[PDB]
Amino acid sequence: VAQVQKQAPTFKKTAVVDGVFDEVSLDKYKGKYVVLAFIPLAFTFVSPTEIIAFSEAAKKFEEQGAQVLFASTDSEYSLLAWTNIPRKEGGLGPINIPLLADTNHSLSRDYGVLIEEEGVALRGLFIIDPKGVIRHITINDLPVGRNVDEALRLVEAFQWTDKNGTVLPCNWTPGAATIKPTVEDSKEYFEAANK
Amino acid sequence: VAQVQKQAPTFKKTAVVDGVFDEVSLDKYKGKYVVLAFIPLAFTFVSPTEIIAFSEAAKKFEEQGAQVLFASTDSEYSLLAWTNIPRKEGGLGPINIPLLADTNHSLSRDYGVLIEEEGVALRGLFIIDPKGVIRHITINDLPVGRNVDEALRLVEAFQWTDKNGTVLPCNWTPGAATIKPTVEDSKEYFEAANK
Amino acid sequence: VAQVQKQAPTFKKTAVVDGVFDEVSLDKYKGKYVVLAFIPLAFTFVSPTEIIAFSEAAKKFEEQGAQVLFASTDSEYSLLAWTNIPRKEGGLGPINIPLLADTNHSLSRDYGVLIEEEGVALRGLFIIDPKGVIRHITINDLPVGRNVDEALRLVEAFQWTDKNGTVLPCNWTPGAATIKPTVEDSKEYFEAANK
Amino acid sequence: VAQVQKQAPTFKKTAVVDGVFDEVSLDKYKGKYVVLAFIPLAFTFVSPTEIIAFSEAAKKFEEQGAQVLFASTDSEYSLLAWTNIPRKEGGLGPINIPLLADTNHSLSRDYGVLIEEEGVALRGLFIIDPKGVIRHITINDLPVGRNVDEALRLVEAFQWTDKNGTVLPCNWTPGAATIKPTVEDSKEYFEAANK
Amino acid sequence: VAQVQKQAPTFKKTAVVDGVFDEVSLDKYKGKYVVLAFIPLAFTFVSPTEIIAFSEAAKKFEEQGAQVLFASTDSEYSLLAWTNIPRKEGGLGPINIPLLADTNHSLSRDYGVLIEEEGVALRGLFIIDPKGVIRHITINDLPVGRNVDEALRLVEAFQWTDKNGTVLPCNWTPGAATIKPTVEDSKEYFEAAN
Amino acid sequence: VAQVQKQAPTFKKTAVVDGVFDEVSLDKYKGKYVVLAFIPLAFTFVSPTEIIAFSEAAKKFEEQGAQVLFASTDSEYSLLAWTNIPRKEGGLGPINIPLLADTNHSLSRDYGVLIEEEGVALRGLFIIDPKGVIRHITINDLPVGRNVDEALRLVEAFQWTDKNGTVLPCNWTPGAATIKPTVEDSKEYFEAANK
Amino acid sequence: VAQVQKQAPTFKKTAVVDGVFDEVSLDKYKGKYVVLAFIPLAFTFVSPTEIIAFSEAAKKFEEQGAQVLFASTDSEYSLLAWTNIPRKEGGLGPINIPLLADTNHSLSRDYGVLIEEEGVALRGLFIIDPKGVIRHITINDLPVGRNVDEALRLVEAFQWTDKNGTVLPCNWTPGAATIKPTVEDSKEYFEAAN
Amino acid sequence: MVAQVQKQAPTFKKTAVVDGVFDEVSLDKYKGKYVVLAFIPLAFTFVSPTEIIAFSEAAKKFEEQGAQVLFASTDSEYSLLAWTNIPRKEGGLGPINIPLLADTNHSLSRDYGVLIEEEGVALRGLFIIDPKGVIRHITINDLPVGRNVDEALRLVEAFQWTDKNGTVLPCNWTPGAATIKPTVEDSKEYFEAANK
Amino acid sequence: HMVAQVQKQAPTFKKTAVVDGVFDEVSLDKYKGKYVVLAFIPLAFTFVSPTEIIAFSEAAKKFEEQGAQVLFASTDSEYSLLAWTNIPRKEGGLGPINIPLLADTNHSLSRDYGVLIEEEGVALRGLFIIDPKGVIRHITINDLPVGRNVDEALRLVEAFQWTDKNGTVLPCNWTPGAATIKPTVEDSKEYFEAANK
Amino acid sequence: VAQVQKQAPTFKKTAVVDGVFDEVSLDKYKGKYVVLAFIPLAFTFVSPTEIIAFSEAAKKFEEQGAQVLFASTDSEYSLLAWTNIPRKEGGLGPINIPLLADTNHSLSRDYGVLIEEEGVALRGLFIIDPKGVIRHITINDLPVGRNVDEALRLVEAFQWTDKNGTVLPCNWTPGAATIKPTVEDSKEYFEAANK
Repeated sequence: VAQVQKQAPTFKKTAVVDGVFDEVSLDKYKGKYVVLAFIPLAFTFVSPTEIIAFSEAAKKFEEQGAQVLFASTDSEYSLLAWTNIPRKEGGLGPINIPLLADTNHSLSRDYGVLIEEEGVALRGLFIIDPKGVIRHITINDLPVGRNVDEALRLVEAFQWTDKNGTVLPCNWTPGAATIKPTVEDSKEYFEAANK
Repeated sequence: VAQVQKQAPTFKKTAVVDGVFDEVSLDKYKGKYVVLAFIPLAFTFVSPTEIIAFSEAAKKFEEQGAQVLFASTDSEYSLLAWTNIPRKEGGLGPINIPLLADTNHSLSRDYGVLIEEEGVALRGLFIIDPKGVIRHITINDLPVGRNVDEALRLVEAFQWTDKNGTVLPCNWTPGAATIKPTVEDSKEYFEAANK
Repeated sequence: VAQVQKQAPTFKKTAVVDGVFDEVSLDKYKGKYVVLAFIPLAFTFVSPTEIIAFSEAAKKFEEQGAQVLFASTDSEYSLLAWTNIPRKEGGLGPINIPLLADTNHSLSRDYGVLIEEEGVALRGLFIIDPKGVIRHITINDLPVGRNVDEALRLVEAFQWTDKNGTVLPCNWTPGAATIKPTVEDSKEYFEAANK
Repeated sequence: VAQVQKQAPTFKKTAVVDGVFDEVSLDKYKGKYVVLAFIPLAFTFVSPTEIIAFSEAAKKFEEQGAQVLFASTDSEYSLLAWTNIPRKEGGLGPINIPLLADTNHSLSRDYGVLIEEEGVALRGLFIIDPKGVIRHITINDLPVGRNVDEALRLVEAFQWTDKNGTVLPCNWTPGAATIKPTVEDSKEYFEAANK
Repeated sequence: VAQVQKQAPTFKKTAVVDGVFDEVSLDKYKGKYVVLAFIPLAFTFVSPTEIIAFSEAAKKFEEQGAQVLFASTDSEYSLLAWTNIPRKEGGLGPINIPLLADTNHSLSRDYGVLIEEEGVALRGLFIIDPKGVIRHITINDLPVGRNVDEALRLVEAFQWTDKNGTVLPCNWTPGAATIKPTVEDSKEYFEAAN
Repeated sequence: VAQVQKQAPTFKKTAVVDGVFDEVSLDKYKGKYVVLAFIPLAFTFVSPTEIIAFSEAAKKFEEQGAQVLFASTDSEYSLLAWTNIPRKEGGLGPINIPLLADTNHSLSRDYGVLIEEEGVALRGLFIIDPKGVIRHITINDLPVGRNVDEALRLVEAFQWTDKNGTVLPCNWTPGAATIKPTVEDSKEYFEAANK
Repeated sequence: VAQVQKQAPTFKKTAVVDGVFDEVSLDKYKGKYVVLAFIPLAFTFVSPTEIIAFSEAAKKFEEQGAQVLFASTDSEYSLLAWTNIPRKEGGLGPINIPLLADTNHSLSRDYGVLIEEEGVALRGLFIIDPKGVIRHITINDLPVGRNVDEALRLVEAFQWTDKNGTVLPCNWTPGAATIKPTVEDSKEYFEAAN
Repeated sequence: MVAQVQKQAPTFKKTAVVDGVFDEVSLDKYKGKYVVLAFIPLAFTFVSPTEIIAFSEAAKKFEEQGAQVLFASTDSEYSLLAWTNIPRKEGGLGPINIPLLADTNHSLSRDYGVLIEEEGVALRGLFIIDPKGVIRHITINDLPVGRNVDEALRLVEAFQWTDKNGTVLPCNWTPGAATIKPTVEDSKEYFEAANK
Repeated sequence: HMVAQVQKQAPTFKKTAVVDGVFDEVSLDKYKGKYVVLAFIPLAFTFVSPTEIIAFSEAAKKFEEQGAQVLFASTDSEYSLLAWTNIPRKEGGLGPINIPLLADTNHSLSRDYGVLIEEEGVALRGLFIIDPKGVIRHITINDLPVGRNVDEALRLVEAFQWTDKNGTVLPCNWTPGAATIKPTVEDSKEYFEAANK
Repeated sequence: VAQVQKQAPTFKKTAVVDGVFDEVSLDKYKGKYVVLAFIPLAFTFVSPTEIIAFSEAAKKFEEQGAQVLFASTDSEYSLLAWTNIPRKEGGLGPINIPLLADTNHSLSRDYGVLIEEEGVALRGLFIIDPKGVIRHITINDLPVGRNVDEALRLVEAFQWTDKNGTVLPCNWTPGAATIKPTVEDSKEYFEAANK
């Protein structure tokens, strides 16, 4: 499966990019950070809200050197169709993020988010670094959408730790106190953090 | 093998509770959500902040029907000793959440967060409901603290969905619009939200 | 796998039936012939032309003790969506036949029509008798549609055969000749057919 | 283990080609679509209507660059013997199409049409293209014969789609409306087909 | 598979009996020795001569309490069809002995005579006793037909030793010298034969 | 084991060959037909008669190009000392046939005539052509002896076919009607054979 | 296979006993020591001497409560035959010890004396308890007969052992000094033997 | 598996007491000689002393027949040595003329097939092994009965004869007694001569 | 398969032993209610082993007083052991001895206690302290050329006796009368505040 | 595992060496005898007393050419933290011996002193020679500390036998008598040791 600290399972999927079919793979986005977010089913409820909120935030992630991909078990024909139904009617409308079509279930299987019985993916989201390792997993059960901002926090967070060697405290958003993870230089932080 | 919508690997761990040793285990919190967050290692850096920020926020979880257990591969003795070290010097000082000693690693193993070669757990956090099913999994690679508000949010979220049978869109917080997951009742939300 | 002369893999699948979801299964059509027809993809090209044709034909299968089921690897949400598109735009309109979501592949797999690497069923068509026995299989490669009248013809051929224990020459259509299948009795037919 | 989209099983069988024995293999009809049609038994009842029917249509099939091959698990001599009986009395008389002796059941086994229990092949028909890919399988249970016209229709179909790259709607015969298999271009078909 | 002194593989087989499909087992001829004879295939060359020969001798085998049975892997239709062609034409004409269709090859396999790759039996003849036990086996390659008389001899030979409990010299025929199979009594035979 | 049209199992066996011991193998007669004949036991009853019969017949076999060989599980010494015993007393007297000691049971076992529970070979007789190929098997249960004539027939029988590529009818002796194994030329036989 | 201190592999083997056939079996001599002795071949050279030497001593074993059996992969027939040949020739003429026909090789196999490749029995000999327990094994390569006297000695030794529960020194024979097998009692022996 | 006649005797390298001194012993220490390898159950017991002492008395006689007697038990070299250091009057061995092979780790005994596993001692197994390293004779006596020096001797001389002369020994053959020309024809020379 | 391990039941045996100049069967059972100090030596008739056996035999009364039985075991037969016994110490003999000698002729003791050099068929200098519940509380394994320590074995017996009885926990180097620790975080501090000025 | 007179399982483990972390391995002390002593837990009771004891003895272990290494299953951070706690308060204070962190349990597992169920090591201590061979193992159950003077006793002892090929009686200390391990020479010792 996909595991934090391990290489992200490799894939080439047909995807709806800018309203046309184009193959996508981690390579397509060297060496951006990749946010691969699975939804269970096109034409449903929680899912569109997520696709939308990430799409609306597509640029915020580009700013962070991140490319967010959405993955579904539906076909590209189904994903596409969904972008052709406007958002007022639960459609996705126009979308700035790729909808990857995981019709053969390999993505959802490899990413350990396939509910075999149902043949759909859990609300798994995966943050993958330019070295293609998985730095974060979020998996949600079906009824509750993930957090666009958390997703972003984490892209930012991991990008920081990658650039600075510094380690990031719980809730750190960029600008908050970061730690130096030696026993010595980490006093800087704890001394400063606790009045 | 701790996986969303399966039953949380069950357990019984010696833990540090209000400063003394105590057996902890899912059913010790019969009826409540539990937020089980592993941290790599006591006496480190991100981990204190996690424990603290979650300890400081204990009441808030407790107000949402959630109990929060933290966990490491350290013995309860190490953990207890960390508790006896002031936060100004990277200890935890007094805290309000149980610190489970996963000294034999079952807990980390069973939760799929154990870094075998390191013998510590990734920053895994699992929101386990009353019927004991895992409902959310966050796994952050080592260098990035997780985020208390999101753990809380998710708790509230699953609590909402468990209760109202309604589903909760991306970025939901109390009072944000919810959706009735049926083709014809969900239209309410979509018209209303225009997305 | 699904096999002629052998019992048809039973299923219980969720289906768009008359614009709402419904579980269909073989036994739901007690005493009826079911013709089960798989399709590669919703929102594509020959598939709808097949669904439409068979849907339009339904009554002619009704009069023949048969019930048509289409199935595909698509979710019932897609299928349903599909249904809500005008045929002019590649949709199926309203539709007189159930569409089985086989969103976990079980049905395509069990019927031996699943294309592993793709996740879609070949154009498989199974005529299953009221005894649950697969009396005929048709499988087309993807780019070529099936033949309503021949599905129909075959059902008739089997209804006829089951009821009369005569055997049906190449190309029989109701009212065409017929061979009582014994060395002594077939002469009857072979002598009328030649000279 | 003969599946649509895969390499029809190779074989080399003694056959009756024009009153004499002769090896035949897929390969003897390089370039031709082959339609390999199994019957259960020589000397029976619907079996000889299928051979006879296809034998009249040989010229028609030849004209579509198809070679028609019939197979059963009778010995070459039994098939030849069958050829030497006038059709008036259950016979085949002279025929135009080869009759493959599958005396050892390797063909019938290999094509998934052999009733192990009975040593006779089901009424399987395989349309194999010049690439040796199986394009369509018809399997009929014993008591109903196939349709010569549909073997033609589908030869003509797969030939068409190979040459033209347009996919073929349900019931398509040559001259019928085709579809250009892309989202944007299939609208051509859908607008015209739904006046 | 079938070995001498072991139980004969039992079977139920559609067969052409009296020109009409009958179901045929060893049971069918309880108490009868049976001569089960496998031929490669219908509409060929040695084979008709064999079944014809046997058909001809049927009553001679009946007289020795033996049922003759033929089997090939050809279907019953094919076998029946074979009976419909005159013998001058390589057909069988009427025959007095049943024709087991081993279309699924079980018989031929079970009996150790199936050429797996050809789907056809070697020329295997088997003499099976009432108790069910294979007592003789002949397997002829395809190119050479068997020996009716020889099968008769053997049926007669065991039909004897079954009842007279004595023992049949090489080339024995009804009325030739037998051997009392003990060290004491055999000396009779050996002395008289030399 | 050993089977008709499979190679004969090779061997070197010590044997009595005109009184002295001799190492005897299949290739000791390269180009000749071999008639391996298995008797149960030395100093028994049927078994000497067979040997004695085949001994006087050795002349005939040499003529039709055959080496006749006899074998038992009995030792070189038991066999040798069986031939020191005059035929008047259950012995063999001097003989022309090699007597093959299969003390270790490998001949009998390899030839499928070893009755394991008893350590004795059944009345097995294999005819092997010069290409090392079992042409004929006769296996006789113990109480009845074989047929020197029939052994001879079957040698003359196979020598012919080997030589003339014609196939011998039931009961064929030399200069009896023979057969051209073709659907055409075989008719010259069936005509001459029936009226 | 067979091992000292372990139960003797049992058997039912047809034998030549007083010139006729009988079944022989360890418990047929219940209460007797059984010296079972294997010889590679009938109509060879060392085997008869061993058989004769042992037959001639049959009486001597009888007196020590031991039954002597011989065996071989030859049939009861080859044996019987070998029995009908003057020793002059030889042997074995008439003998007083059963000859066991290990025609199927089971005995030899079980007793570990069977030369698989030959397959005859090595000159194994086994002295067996009235309790069915192997107490002695000698095995000789094919070219050297055994030693009847030694066999007798051994039978007597273990008859004594069993009876008395003292232990027998090297070369012991009936009458020879014996050992009491405890640290303290054995002194009297060693002291006396030097 | 184990030692069998006609089959090559399992090699061994074992520390042993030779002339009251530790030395390594192996079959090919006596390259050329027949080796008579004899197992005993236990140092300091009752039958064993005798057997060892016996073969040790007659060690020269075995040397004289191209043979080196070996004794082996599962005792250590120190037990065996210590045994040679208790006078025979008291239940001891030594001094002795034969080597005593310490099978401390049981490999010799289990290889020769004579180890009572539950007991960790060897059965009175004695092996006759030719200069080609082949087992020619096996004797296994249960514990309570000692073996026969003379029989061991006899059998050694028997196999020296046939190794050399190609003839075969009858039952009871002692050097000087009648051999047999091992052939159906030259055989009868012996059978006739042996009989009335 | 699985050897003796501290905090597991010492593998049971029943072994012929030399007990007071005569042969006797010995098991853990024979010592119901006693700590057993089971100690293996490689070989009767050697150099370090007798020193250890004599050392421990001299000390048996001191072990008996601590509620311990000492056993020795080797891979030698009971006949060599007894025979070793019957030799004076003056010449590397064991002399009369107060602790049983266990004959592990068939090696199961050695095997089960995982102290058996298989290539060699002798046991290592393994000493096992077994409590009355039958639990191995201590293992010492010395390589062959160094002998062990009666005092230590005795000390350890006393340590475990102490522990079982008192529920306190024993510092490095503790002998009866030395400071103990009560094994709780708050109560341990008693011991730590005292042992450090 | 790790057995006497076999090679000590090798390791590379992080260790607290004088306040800072360091990689420790056997071959870091090429030449020295290694006393590798496992403890069960940092922050407990017997364990410090042993480390503290061996720490004070450090120099006399080096004087005998040995290096003492302590190891537990705690992290480098626990160990060090313990080093920061004054000995008065249950801590370890400044120390002279390395503290190996066996967080992945491999060392413990390898030396066979890991109580799996607990994830802590028994008080195993190993004396490993400059050749890497374990010469002595002591394993104490948890409730009872080890003897520092005995550890030294035994470095010395082997340091002695290694150097001198003499052999050391029970309770040997430096300067006590020594046995020459040969039947003849040992007589000296025994003669000198008994009346």
